[PDB]
Amino acid sequence: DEANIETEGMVPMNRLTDDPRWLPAMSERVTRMVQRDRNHPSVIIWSLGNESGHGANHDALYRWIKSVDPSRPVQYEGGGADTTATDIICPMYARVDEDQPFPAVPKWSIKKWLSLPGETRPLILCEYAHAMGNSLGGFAKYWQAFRQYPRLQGGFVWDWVDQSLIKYDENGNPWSAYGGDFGDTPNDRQFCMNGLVFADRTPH
Amino acid sequence: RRDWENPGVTQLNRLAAHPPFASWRNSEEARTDRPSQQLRSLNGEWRFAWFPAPEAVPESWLECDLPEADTVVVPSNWQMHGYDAPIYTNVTYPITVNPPFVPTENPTGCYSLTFNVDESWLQEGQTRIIFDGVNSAFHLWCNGRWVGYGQDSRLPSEFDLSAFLRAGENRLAVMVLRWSDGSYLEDQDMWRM
Amino acid sequence: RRDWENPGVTQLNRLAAHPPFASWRNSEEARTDRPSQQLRSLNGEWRFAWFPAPEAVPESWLECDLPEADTVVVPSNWQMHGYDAPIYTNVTYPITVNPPFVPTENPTGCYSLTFNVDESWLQEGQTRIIFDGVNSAFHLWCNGRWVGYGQDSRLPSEFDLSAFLRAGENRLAVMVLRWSDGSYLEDQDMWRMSGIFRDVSLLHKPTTQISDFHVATRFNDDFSRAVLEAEVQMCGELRDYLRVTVSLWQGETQVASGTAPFGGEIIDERGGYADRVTLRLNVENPKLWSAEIPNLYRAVVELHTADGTLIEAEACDVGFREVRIENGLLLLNGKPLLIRGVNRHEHHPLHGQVMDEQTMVQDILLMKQNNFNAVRCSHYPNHPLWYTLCDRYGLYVVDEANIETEGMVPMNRLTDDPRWLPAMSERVTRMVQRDRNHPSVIIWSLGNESGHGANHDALYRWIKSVDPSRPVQYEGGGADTTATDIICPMYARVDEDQPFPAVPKWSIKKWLSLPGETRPLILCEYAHAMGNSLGGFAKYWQAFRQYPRLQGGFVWDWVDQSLIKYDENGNPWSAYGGDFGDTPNDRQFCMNGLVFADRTPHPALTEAKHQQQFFQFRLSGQTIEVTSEYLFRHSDNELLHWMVALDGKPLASGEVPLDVAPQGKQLIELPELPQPESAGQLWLTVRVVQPNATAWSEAGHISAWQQWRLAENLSVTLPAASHAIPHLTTSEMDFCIELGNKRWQFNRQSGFLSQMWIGDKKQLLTPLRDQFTRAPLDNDIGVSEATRIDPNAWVERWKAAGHYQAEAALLQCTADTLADAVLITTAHAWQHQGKTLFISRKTYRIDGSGQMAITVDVEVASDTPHPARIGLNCQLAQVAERVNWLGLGPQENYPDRLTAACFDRWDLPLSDMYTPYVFPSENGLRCGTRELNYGPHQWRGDFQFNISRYSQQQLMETSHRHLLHAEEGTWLNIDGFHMGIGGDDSWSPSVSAEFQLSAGRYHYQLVWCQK
Ligand SMILES: OC[C@H]1O[C@@H](O)[C@H](O)[C@@H](O)[C@H]1O
Ligand SMILES: OC[C@H]1O[C@@H](O)[C@H](O)[C@@H](O)[C@H]1O
Ligand SMILES: OC[C@H]1O[C@@H](O)[C@H](O)[C@@H](O)[C@H]1O
Ligand SMILES: [Mg+2]
Ligand SMILES: [Mg+2]
Ligand SMILES: [Mg+2]
Ligand SMILES: [Mg+2]
Ligand SMILES: [Mg+2]
Ligand code: NA
Ligand code: NA
Ligand code: NA
Ligand code: NA
Repeated sequence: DEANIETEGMVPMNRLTDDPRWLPAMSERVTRMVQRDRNHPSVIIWSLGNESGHGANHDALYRWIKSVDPSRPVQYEGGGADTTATDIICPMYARVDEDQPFPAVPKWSIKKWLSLPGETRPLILCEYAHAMGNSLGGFAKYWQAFRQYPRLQGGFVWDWVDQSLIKYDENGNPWSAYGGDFGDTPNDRQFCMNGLVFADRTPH
Repeated sequence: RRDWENPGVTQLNRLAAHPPFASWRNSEEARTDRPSQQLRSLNGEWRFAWFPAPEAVPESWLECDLPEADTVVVPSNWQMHGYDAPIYTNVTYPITVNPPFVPTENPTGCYSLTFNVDESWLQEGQTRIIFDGVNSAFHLWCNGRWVGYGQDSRLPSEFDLSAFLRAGENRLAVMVLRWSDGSYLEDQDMWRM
Repeated sequence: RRDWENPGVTQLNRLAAHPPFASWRNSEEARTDRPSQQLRSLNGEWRFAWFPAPEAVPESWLECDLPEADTVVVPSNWQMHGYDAPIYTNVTYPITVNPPFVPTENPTGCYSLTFNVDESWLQEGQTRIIFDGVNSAFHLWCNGRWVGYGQDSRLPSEFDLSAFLRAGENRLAVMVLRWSDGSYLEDQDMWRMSGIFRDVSLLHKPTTQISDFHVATRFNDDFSRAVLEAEVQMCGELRDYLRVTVSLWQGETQVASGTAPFGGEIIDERGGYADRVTLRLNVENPKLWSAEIPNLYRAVVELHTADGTLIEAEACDVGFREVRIENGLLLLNGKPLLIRGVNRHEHHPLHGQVMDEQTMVQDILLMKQNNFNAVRCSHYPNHPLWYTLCDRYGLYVVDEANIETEGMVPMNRLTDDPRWLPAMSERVTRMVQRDRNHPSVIIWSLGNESGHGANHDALYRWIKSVDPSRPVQYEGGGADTTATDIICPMYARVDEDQPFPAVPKWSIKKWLSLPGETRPLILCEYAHAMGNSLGGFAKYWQAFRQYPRLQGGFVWDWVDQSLIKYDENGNPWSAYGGDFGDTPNDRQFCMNGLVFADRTPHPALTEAKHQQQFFQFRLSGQTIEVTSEYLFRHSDNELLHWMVALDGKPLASGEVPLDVAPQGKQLIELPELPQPESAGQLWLTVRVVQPNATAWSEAGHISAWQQWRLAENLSVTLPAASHAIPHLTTSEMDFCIELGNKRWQFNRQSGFLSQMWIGDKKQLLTPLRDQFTRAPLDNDIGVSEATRIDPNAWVERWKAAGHYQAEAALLQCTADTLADAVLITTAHAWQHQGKTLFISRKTYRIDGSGQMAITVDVEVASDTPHPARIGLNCQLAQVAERVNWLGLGPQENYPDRLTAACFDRWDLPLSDMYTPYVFPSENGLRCGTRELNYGPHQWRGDFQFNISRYSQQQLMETSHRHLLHAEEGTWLNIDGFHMGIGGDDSWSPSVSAEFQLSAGRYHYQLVWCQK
C-alpha cells in the first residue's frame, strides 16, 4: 500500500519532501492511508510514495508508521533505495550482475548490493523488467538469482496493463491511443504503455 | 481566498480517516457482510458543466442548476467525456513548476446532484457524505450552503451533512479543480485527468 | 473564516524560518557584529485598543487610527498595562477544553503603528517585517490591505511587505487574539498573558539574497583538527557570476576561508540544488567551546559576484564543540558532562513576559556565580538575544519547542492525533531552523508535559535527520520513551521509587540499570525550589558524582513568577495566583524560584552554589587534597584560602595558589597548625577564590568552600561555684526564684515559666512553652486547598492528628531546694480528643551564678504523625538590632539543607533572621547552634532557632509577606529537633525518613542567662 506522493518533476527530486513547509501535506497522504487500510491482511508492506528523492519528511513519516503500526515493514526507493527511510532495499531497475554507478543514487547489481559493507536488509525490487512493448528479455536471469540468493526475495514487474486510451476514427472504429494522441503537449510518446497485457487485458 | 494554492490547507471540515464503515444496525448483516441500509450510493447520473477557471463559475450554480449543464455518469473523468483533453506526461509536470501556484486557467468541473433524504435520517444520528476520489481538489456545497474542502485524489474525503440536509429534495454542488497545490505531490507517470 | 480555530491553519503568507539575519552590506560590519542599516527596529510607542472579541473590531481601524485608542509601549503584555487580567493556572487550561474551539469572548488586542520607510528601501530588494513574539495568534494589515496570519507565541513570524509599503508614512494594523487553537499547545504552568511581547523589526534584503545557512564542525578523535562545513542557500536570480565566500575569523585573524559558486553536489536522479553551495574550511588546533571556556570564532557568509562585488553578508558566532552520546554517556568534546543546570522562564516582575538584555545578563551572571553551567528553556524557544548571551558567557542550553498540553486527558490526546501533527511540526521545525547555529544549544527538546504520542516520534526522527549534531530529549510518556536519547525524568527521587502506573518515577540510580536500558540520565526538572525548599539537594549531587551515567539535571526553577501590584498608598508588593481576579487560579504555585522576581537570592540558592562546586576537597591529617571537576580549563584564576578557628576565634590562616589540571588533583600541606589550648572545637575552613575579575564575576569572587572539624577539647574544669544562693518563694499559684537582681516566676497553674525580671523590667510577653508544630511550608502543604483537602500532605496529617490544637494538660509541677539552687520540675501531656500526643518532662535549675538550666525530655506517640519540631518558644519583650550566635550560618539553614552553612560566630541585624518568602511560613531557622545572643539574653546548648517579629501563628494565618505586621517584642523558637523541609517535589510528602522526628523519645538541654 503506497501513499499518494510523487514529485519526480522537482529539481532536485527532494526539493519538496525535504522542505518542512510541505511536511503537513505529505503527512496526511501517509497517515490517512494507514488509518484507512491498516486492517486489511493483504496489505503486508507500507510504501511512502514514489520518485521523490529523500527528504527529512520521509524519515519523519517513516518513523510515524513504525510507531503507529509495528505489524508491517515500511519501504521507499527514493534517494537510492537503501536510505534510512526504508526497511527493505527496494531499488527499481537495478540489474542482476551489472552495476550502474550513478552518482549519489547508484544502482548496484542486486547481488552485490546485499553484501555491501554493513548492509543487512532484504532486497526486493519495487520495479524491474520494464515490460514496454517487445520486452522482458533477461527476465529469467532475475529469477535465477532470486532463487539462489536467500536475501534476494523477488520484486514487482513494471507493469501490469498498458495505459492506452480508446479513440475513434471518422468511421467510428476504436483504436489504442497514447501520448499526444489527444492534442496533449508536451507529451511523452508511448511511455505510458509498459504492461504485460493490453489495455483490454489481452496478454502480451 | 484560494485554498488550492496553499499546501498549508489540504482540507476544510473533512472528517477523520478510518477503516471501511457501513453502520449495520443488525449484527447478522455485519457478520455476513451483506448490504447496509445505512449506506446509500450516490452513483449515477449527475449534472456537469465545464469551466476554464473557478472564477468563471456563476453564483446561480450554487443554488440553481445550470440549464447549459449536461447529465453525465459519476464516477468518471471528464476528459473521458470529451470536455477537455487528458494529458500524458512522464516526469515533467503537466503545469508550470512554481510551488505552490497553479495556472490561472484551471479547468474546473462543476458537478451537481439533486437527490432526497429519508426523513428518518434527519430525525436522529449523523448523516455524512463520502467522496472516495476527487482529482485533484474540490469545494462542496449542500443546498447553496458551503460545507468544506478537500485534497489528495486517491483517498476518500468525508463531510458531515447532518445540518445541511432537509427531508426530501436536496442538492449537492461540487466544484472540482483539475490543478491544485496538491498536484505537486501527484506527479506520477500516467495520464493526467 | 475563523483561522484561530483551525489547527490546520497556523500561518498565512508567513516567510520561512531561518538563522538570525541582518543583511549587512559591508563585510567588516558583519565580522564585528556591528549594527546593520538594513535592520530597523519598530519598537517604541504604538497605538492600542482592547476589545472583547475580534467581531467587535470596527472596520475603520484597518485604515484609520481609532481616537479611543491609547499610546503604549511595544513590546509588552496588555495585561501588564491593565487592559484585562493576567491569569495564573497550572495544568487546567485557562479556557474550556474543546479543541479546536476557543471562547466567543476572545480578548482581542488592536495594535497599530504609523512609521515611514526610506524611499531607497522601496526602489529595490525585499522589505519584510519581523514579529519575534505575538501571544497567541494574530492578523496583519499594512496600509489597510491584509498581509497574513501567524501562530506560536514563542517564535518569530515574518512577512514580506515590499508590495504594501509606500515611500513615507505607512500604517500597520495588528489584530492580536489572546486565545486560539494554538493555545491548546501552549498550556505551560505560568501566567497566561498576550499581545506583542517581543521586538518588531524591519529587515531589507537584496532581491538576490542569502536565504539560509547551516554551520557544522566535525573533529578528529583528539580534536586536533576540525572541518567547518557551511551549507548556504540563496534566492532570486541565479547567475554564474554569483559566489559565496565563507571566512572564519579568530579575533582580527582570518584562520580560514573558502569561496565557490552555487551548485551543490548531486543528491539524487534529478541532480542537485543549483541554488545552494557548501563550503568546507580546515582548522588546525581549534579553540574548543564549552561553558568552562566559551571560545568563539566569527563565521561570515558573503553573497557576491566573481568580480569581487559584495551583494550582502550574513554572519554568526561559531563555537567548535562536539556533542555526542557514546557508550551511555553524554560527551562534550569527548569528555562526560555533569549538568549543573536550572529551568528558566522568561519572567519580569514588572514587564510580564517581555525580556530585555539587562535582565538576561543579570540572570546569567547570577547563574554562573552560583556554579550553574546549563539552562533549560522551559518550555518554549527563548528570545533570540538569550542564545547569543549563553554562547558568549558560556552556558549549555536545552532548546525546547513550544508544546505543552498537560491539560488534555489523557495527556497525549493531541500529540498522538495525526490531525495535530502539522501544528506541532511547525513548533519543532521552526525552532531548529532558527537556533540550529548557536553553539550553546547542545540538546533539542520536543516540548513539555504532553504525554507520548506518535507525533513526538515523528518529530523526534525529523530532528535526528536534519541535525545529527545534537541529541534530542523529551520527558513525556515516562521519561524513557522512544522519543528521547536521554532518560530525562522530572522529580524522580534518588533512592526512592514512585511506582506510578504507566509512567513511574524510578530511583534515578535504579533507573540506569533497568534491564536493557543504556542511556545517560539527566533530570529535566528536580529539586522543586518552591519557598523554603531544596532539602535533600545534597543527596542528588552525592549521587551525580558517584554514578558515571547520572549526569546531572535542571533545578526547578530560576525565578519566582510573581507580579507587582500596588495598594491604595501606591506601594509595590509581590502578587500571585488569584491576586488579579484571575480564576480559576493555582494559588502560589507560580513561585518556585531560587531567587525572587527581582533577582534577590533565596536562601536555597546558596546551598545550590555549594553542592555544585567544581572543586572537591578531602582532608588527611595535615594534607588537603583538591580535585578538579572541570573537564577543560586549568585552575588558572584561583587560589585556596584556609583558616583555623577555635569556636569562632581565628588562630591561623594562609593561602596557597591552585594549580589543578581538569580532572586532576593537588595536595596542599598545611603548616604545623596552631596547637589549641582552651576548651573548644577547632574548625579548618577552606575557600577557593578567584583573584581576577571575569566577565561574570567580581574580583575576589568565591567559587567554593569546605569545613572540617579538626581537634576537640571537652571542658573538664567545671565552673567555680559562686557563694550566692537563690531564694524560693511559694504561693499557691506560683513558684518564684530570686537571686540578686534576677527574678523567676513559674505559674503553678500552667507549669511554664510565666515571667522573668531583670530589675523592674519584664522579660516575657508570652509564657515559655513547648511547641511541636510550625507555620506550614509550601512543601508541608503540597496541593491541599481550602475546599479540596489532600489527606496525605504533612499539614493535613498534622491538622487531622490535632497537633495544631493540642491542650497542654499539667501532670506535675514541683519545686525543691538544693545545696545551691532551686529546682522546678514540670511534666505536661498534650492531647486531643483523649489521645495523648506528646509528653514533656522538664527540670529548671537556677543556681548561684544566676543561670537557668532547662532540661527537656519529650515523648511522642508512635502512632501520631511525626512532629514538625520539638522545642520551646516564647515572645520576648525586647527588640534588639542584632543577633549573634555560634553555629551554622550565616544564612537560613535546615536539617536537610545545611551543607552550605558554616560553623562560626555570626552577627546580623534582626531582620536578616527572617526570610521574606512571598508566601509566609516557618523560616530563618539556623541549626547546630551552641550559643545564641539577643539583647541581654544568651542561650547555650546544641539547638536550632529562628528569631523574628512574627509568631508562628501569624505566619500560618498570613498569605502574603506584605500583610505581615511586626508584633510586640521578639518571638524566639528554640528547637532541640526540627523536621526536614524536603522538596524533591512540592505536591506530595517529600521529606526523607532520616529527617523525620520519629525517634519517639527526644532530649535536649538549654542554659538561659544574662550576658
Ligand atoms: O514508465 C516508466 C516508469 O519509470 C519508473 O521509474 C516510475 O517509477 C514509473 O512510475 C514509470 O514512470
Ligand atoms: O511546578 C510544576 C512544574 O511541573 C513540571 O512537570 C512542569 O514541567 C513545569 O513547567 C511546572 O508546571
Ligand atoms: O507537573 C507534575 C505535577 O505538578 C504539580 O504542580 C501538579 O499539581 C500535579 O497535578 C502535576 O501536574
Ligand atoms: Mg491547498
Ligand atoms: Mg515517474
Ligand atoms: Mg488556527
Ligand atoms: Mg505544567
Ligand atoms: Mg557536602
Ligand atoms: Na508508465
Ligand atoms: Na555522574
Ligand atoms: Na510551578
Ligand atoms: Na591561580
